[PDB]
Amino acid sequence: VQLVESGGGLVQPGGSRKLSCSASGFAFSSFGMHWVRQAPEKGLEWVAYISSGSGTIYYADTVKGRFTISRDDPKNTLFLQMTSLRSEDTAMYYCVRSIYYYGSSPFDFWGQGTTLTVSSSDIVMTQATSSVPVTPGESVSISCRSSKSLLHSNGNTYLYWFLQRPGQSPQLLIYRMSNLASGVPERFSGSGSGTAFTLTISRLEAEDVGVYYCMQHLEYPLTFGAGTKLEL
Amino acid sequence: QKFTSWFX
Amino acid sequence: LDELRQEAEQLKNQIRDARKACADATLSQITNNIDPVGRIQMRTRRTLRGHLAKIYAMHWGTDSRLLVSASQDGKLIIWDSYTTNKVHAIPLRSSWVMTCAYAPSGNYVACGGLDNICSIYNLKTREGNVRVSRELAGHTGYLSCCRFLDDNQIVTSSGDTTCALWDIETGQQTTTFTGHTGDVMSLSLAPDTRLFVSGACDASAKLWDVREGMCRQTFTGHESDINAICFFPNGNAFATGSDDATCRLFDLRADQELMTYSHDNIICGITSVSFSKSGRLLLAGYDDFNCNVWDALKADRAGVLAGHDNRVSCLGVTDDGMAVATGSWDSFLKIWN
Amino acid sequence: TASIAQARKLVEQLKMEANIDRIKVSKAAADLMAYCEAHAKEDPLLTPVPASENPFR
Amino acid sequence: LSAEDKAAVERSKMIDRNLREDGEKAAREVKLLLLGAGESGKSTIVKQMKTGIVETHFTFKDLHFKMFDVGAQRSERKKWIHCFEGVTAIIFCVALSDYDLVLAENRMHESMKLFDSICNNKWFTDTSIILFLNKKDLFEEKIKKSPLTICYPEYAGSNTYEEAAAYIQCQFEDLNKRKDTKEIYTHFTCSTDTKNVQFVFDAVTDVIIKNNLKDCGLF
Amino acid sequence: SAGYTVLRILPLVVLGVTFVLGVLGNGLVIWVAGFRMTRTVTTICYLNLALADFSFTATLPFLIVSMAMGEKWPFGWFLCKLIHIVVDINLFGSVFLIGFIALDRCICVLHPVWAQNHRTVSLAMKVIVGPWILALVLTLPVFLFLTTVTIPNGDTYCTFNFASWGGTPEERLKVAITMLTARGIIRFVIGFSLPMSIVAICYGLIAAKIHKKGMIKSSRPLRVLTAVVASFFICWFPFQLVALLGTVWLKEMLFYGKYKIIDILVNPTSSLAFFNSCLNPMLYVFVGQDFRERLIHSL
Ligand SMILES: CCCCCCCCCCCCCCCC(=O)O
Ligand SMILES: CCCCCCCCCCCCCCCC(=O)O
Repeated sequence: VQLVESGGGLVQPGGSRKLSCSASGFAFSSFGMHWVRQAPEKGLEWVAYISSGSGTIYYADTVKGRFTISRDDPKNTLFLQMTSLRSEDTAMYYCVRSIYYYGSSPFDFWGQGTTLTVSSSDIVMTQATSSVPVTPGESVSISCRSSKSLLHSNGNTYLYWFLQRPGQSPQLLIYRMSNLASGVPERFSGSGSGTAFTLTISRLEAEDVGVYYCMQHLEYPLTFGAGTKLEL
Repeated sequence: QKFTSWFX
Repeated sequence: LDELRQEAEQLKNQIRDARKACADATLSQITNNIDPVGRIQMRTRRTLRGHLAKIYAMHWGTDSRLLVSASQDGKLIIWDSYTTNKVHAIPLRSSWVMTCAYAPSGNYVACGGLDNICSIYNLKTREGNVRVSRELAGHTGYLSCCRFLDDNQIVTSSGDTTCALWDIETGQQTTTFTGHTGDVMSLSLAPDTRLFVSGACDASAKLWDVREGMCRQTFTGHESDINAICFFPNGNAFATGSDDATCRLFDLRADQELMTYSHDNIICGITSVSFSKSGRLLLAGYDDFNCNVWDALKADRAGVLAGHDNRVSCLGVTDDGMAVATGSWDSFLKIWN
Repeated sequence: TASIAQARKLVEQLKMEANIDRIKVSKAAADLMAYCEAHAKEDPLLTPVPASENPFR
Repeated sequence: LSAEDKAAVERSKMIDRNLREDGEKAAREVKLLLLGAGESGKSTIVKQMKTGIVETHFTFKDLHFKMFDVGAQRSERKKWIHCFEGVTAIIFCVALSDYDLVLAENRMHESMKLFDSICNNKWFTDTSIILFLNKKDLFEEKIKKSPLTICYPEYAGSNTYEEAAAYIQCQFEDLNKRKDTKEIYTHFTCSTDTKNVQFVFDAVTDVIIKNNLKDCGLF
Repeated sequence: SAGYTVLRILPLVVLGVTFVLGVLGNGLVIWVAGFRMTRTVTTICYLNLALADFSFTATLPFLIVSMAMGEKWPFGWFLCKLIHIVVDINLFGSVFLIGFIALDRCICVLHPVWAQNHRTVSLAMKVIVGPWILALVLTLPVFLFLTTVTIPNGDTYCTFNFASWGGTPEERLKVAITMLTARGIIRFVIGFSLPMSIVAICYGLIAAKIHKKGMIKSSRPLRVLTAVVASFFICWFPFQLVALLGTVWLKEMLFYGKYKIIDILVNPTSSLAFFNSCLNPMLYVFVGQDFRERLIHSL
């Protein structure tokens, strides 16, 4: 399973570009795909989403009309046609896969990203503490708060945790507020009530440092937190 | 000018 | 010479005299004072459509929400029973399936049939597709039932008159059970996963030990081929189902038949047998297109499920006892509550 | 002789079929009557469940 | 209702499109059940059409065929013969040279015991039977040195090839107790014939027309 | 006028019989061949023929009181337009789908391999709208021109008007003879002559094949074959002849009368043409044994 993107560079404003995301090592036709950008020294925010078989296509309100998502399932490539690039479009664009069934783990694999330079209501997730001083060995707890209750009527609480190591792509830690992803240790634990949540790490290591990102999946647009950085 | 409309 | 043959007959006379020595009072005599169950009226809550041929087996999950189903179209569909959603659709290398199993952890599904191979599938791959984990080859007869012990141990029944416990990682059968005379048709694991029963076409169900590989007990009450078998939730009893139009409950400790569930209006074979969570209601599928529920302590018909247009081939109650799934040859898989 | 192999392992099987311990059926019937009485409240099919606790509405 | 739930319905609505698409590809394939008592010429027929069930796929005049050989696994037939209820036709092969051979306990008599168990079966009340009477090139060995009275003591007839082979064909067709619902198609085979796949094509085309006419009420 | 009392009320007794047999005969087909039987190409064609006859039969109470009052329409402008849209579509949908059931049955028998390979349930629903689009195209005369008119006595009748299209009142009648001859030609050529040439050819090519191949072992093939082609003839040919003779002589009746028999027979022959709608379940759907087995286990 790997996603390597291409198409970044230095674009003059008002121009156009086509980012491509080439998928390898997994069933690309069964996975719905997202594009998540990351502005320089800022948090993540969602751009677009295309489903399996291109039946449901959603966009962010910032990029609606200008940006166009598409996929080619026989070629295992994912496209994001960008038109009329503004000065706020400079970001690292990530390619995220997500499958949707009962018990699935969406947002599980993120691509490495391409840097785009342009040469110039909604559920607000307020991840309050931006920086936490910690040393390895003891527990830490990252809090997240939402403007709306994410506990749906089916019993699911749609909170997704992400960890971005310095110089690396984000990886999924906890999906739907209490289920740890495949590959993460048992140190991470999640609890919440619907509007206020927490991510607890049992014993902190030098591997666990980075910026921890909160995310909701109750309704589109999927909004992220500002980020909680762990320093040592 | 009277044509009783025929069904068809 | 032939004195070994006649010794086997008085050995059967010693067993029959030992069964009659414990037979003091019937189960119908004890339960005259207990209250009769009212007429159980389960309605159809969900009809699961999408199969295009005869459904031959289903198995519930331990989460009591996900169920797999096997049909002759070559498809193994995993259903979300709460929302009628199809989670997976697994194409099979041979469409002649006769059994299917869901792993207790939820990671695996099995299937088998006229290809004589039990194929274990992996649902939790890092890729999004369901892959074939193993193919248990050596069983030389049509594979009638399969049941998961653990993620690495699965027991199977086949029409080569044998049962076999397999190690999945090595792909080799570690224990073969060769007591039966006819084609073994059904399995039922005990709740403590140490024993299992197996009914065959010689009208005999045998209680097996998984660790030792020895036949512990043998029950000889029926008149024809036992198609269905199911353990009581206690683990000390099991009910059978045959073409005698007769279900009957056996006991592993009294080592004999306790009660016979038969009606004179029924002249059709039993295809599937399942128990409730308490063991009070014994549910039995029939060739009369219905599923009759049986009050398992009083031998009276507590009700009937009549929403199928063909033979009710498979039947399963959830672990929390909420639902009863009924699959049949009319390509439908009905959820009852 | 292939017949004496089928005979001797069937006789050896019927010995362990005979030497098992057996309890009375009146104790075996009363234990199934005791299990059904204890877990009767936890049975959602023996009594109809309210629609709020039913996932299959 | 939820974003994830909506994408789960969209996954399920993409699955039943694939189940409906794969169900159309299976309905174009004519299913055939290939039977026969022992090695009565099953291996010669599958070469002419060119450890459990063995399926053979072949095409002839834009018609896809699926032929299942279930003689490779021996068990009670009563428990898996209902798996083949919707088959288009049954191909039953009988070696004509098996009238003199006796098995360990007559070998043509066991073919007649296998035939009436299949022709008069409750799962095959309407299924046509293409009866291949194989090995007619053992004319040169068997019927001259040994008459047909070995297996049919009721028969005197004639010791010619044509009237003895017509007697064996009639003795297999008299076992058909359902003369109004099913039809027995009989062809003779010498294991050097190229026209065996044509006789299966003419038989199924009659069955496809008859099955289409029963759906429209004309039969 | 001694025998004309029968010729007046005999349409009323036939339109009442096909009403009480239509909504029960076709509604039984929509019940079990739509919801209790699996979907086949044969069952889809029987379902769309049932909706073509059931939705027409629901408009028979409005027509049986308009025929009893002597073409006096007591209902409104909206029920004047909608019912005659629903009558024309579903009468054309009844005839065009009878010809589609016949082409299906002929491709299935005359070319058996193409049906197994290409005839499927997904292709069936896409070609079944062909008879329905051809109905909506041919019913555009009614949408545009069927408007309630009031004669001075105060009676309201549902006829056509073309003075809004011609402008001048003498040459508005030039348009009136124009499309009424265009209506009478498409009623006979497309509405009768084309599906009769489909029914007689395809059900004759079927009997040419099954007699050559020796598939007759009972009289049930040739009697259901001759029931379909005769019920499509003796119901529709009394109506489509007096409507063609009407179109041939339109000028003579409107401008100068002189042809009474054509008018007196339209109510009698149209009632026989509407009696085909209650016969289509009994001739196409009730004949098959698979349908009768599903009806007795559903009641
Ligand atoms: C204005 C045209 C009127 C006549 C319409 C005739 C319609 C065609 C009838 C024959 C259809 C089937 C032809 C043979 C098909 C085959 O067997 O390959
Ligand atoms: C000519 C006007 C009426 C036309 C009616 C429809 C004609 C259909 C023509 C094709 C019918 C046969 C289709 C299969 C042909 C083949 O593959 O042999």
